[PDB]
Amino acid sequence: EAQYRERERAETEALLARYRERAEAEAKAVREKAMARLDEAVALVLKEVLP
Amino acid sequence: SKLEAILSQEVEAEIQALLQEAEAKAEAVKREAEEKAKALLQARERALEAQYRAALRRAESA
Repeated sequence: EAQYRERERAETEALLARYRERAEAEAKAVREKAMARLDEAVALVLKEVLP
Repeated sequence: SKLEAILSQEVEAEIQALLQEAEAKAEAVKREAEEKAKALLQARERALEAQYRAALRRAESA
């Protein structure tokens, strides 16, 4: 029981850390993808709002 | 005497039957205690392994 308890702690921490790192990488990646692609859509919304 | 040795042999046969029954019952007791140590070592190991697996599933879902 002590063996599987410590194995649970070690594996859960080692997997959750990679999940946090993949989350930070995915957020930074989608922001840098969206930022350079911008200013095409502002003309679309500004054309469709105005009469 | 003859019936003297017959009665002594009957006492030896009673002691022999007593010790054989003691061996048989002690073997049965240690056997069933071995199966209960066994199958309990089965049950708690499978339960703790399944707990570890369910913890991993919940962690990857989270």
